[PDB]
Amino acid sequence: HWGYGKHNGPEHWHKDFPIAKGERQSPVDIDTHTAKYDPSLKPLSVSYDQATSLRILNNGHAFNVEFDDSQDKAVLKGGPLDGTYRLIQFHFHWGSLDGQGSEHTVDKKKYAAELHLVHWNTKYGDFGKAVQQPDGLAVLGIFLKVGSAKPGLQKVVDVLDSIKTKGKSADFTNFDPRGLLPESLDYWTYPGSLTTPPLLECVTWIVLKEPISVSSEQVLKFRKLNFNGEGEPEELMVDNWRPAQPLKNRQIKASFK
Ligand SMILES: CC(=O)Nc1nnc(S(N)(=O)=O)s1
Ligand SMILES: CC(=O)Nc1nnc(S(N)(=O)=O)s1
Ligand SMILES: CC(=O)Nc1nnc(S(N)(=O)=O)s1
Ligand SMILES: [Zn+2]
Repeated sequence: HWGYGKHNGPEHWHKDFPIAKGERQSPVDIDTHTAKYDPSLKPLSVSYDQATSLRILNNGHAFNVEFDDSQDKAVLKGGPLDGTYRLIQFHFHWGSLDGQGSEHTVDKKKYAAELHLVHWNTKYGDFGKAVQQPDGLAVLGIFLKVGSAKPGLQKVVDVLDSIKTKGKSADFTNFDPRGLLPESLDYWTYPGSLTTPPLLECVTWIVLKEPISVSSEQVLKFRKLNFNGEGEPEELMVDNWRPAQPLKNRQIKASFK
């Protein structure tokens, strides 16, 4: 029964998930001046041309756009990664206000939201096995700032009315996640964790430097979602972000100067 409220939010999670206090937790603050340029980091290879979206689900914590990950259709390779990582889902974290919502921060700056494209290492066969491995997942994180609309986001925005409450899903086929990416694939990378329980330390984080712009109306629609199920008192789905965790014995690497 974890969540984002005063009595079950991030400061409480450690009681049920003691790895919350572990050595490689996420998110973190990205101190841009202390990140180390690593010229041997390769360009990211984002291969989403054959991506097959299936469904969108309100899980009571966020909404997930799910993909067919039973073949190498949408994969992430390159960068800091060895091998092939299949896209399973994407989701966002966002705030009640435009000045908060991201999980990662950049020189302590918070963005209005953060997109997470979640991928798992095919050598482990399935996501459940991958999350038990230190190199099991690769999450591509993209910041959202409020300004001009993101045309490639609007099909997601438009369906949210149909998944207002926890447990609701809708068909969501033929969505092209390439429409969510910024122009540049410059990134920061570090070893971390899932940012929600069970907080497993299985993630290679790849956080893009360049934010995408979304409109105020687009993020306002995110904020009309509900944490609660249908027929329960309304709890707006806002502030579903974990704050930055201690970096501990990690160095953030940059792909760019
Ligand atoms: C009633 C209640 O608080 N149940 C909880 N279950 N897990 C929680 S936690 N520590 O993961 O936030 S709180
Ligand atoms: C199925 C799945 O992807 N679960 C996740 N839990 N937390 C995640 S995050 N915020 O670290 O990307 S992904
Ligand atoms: C075009 C471009 O790169 N814009 C940026 N805005 N902020 C940046 S950040 N995350 O490095 O602070 S990069
Ligand atoms: Zn996330």
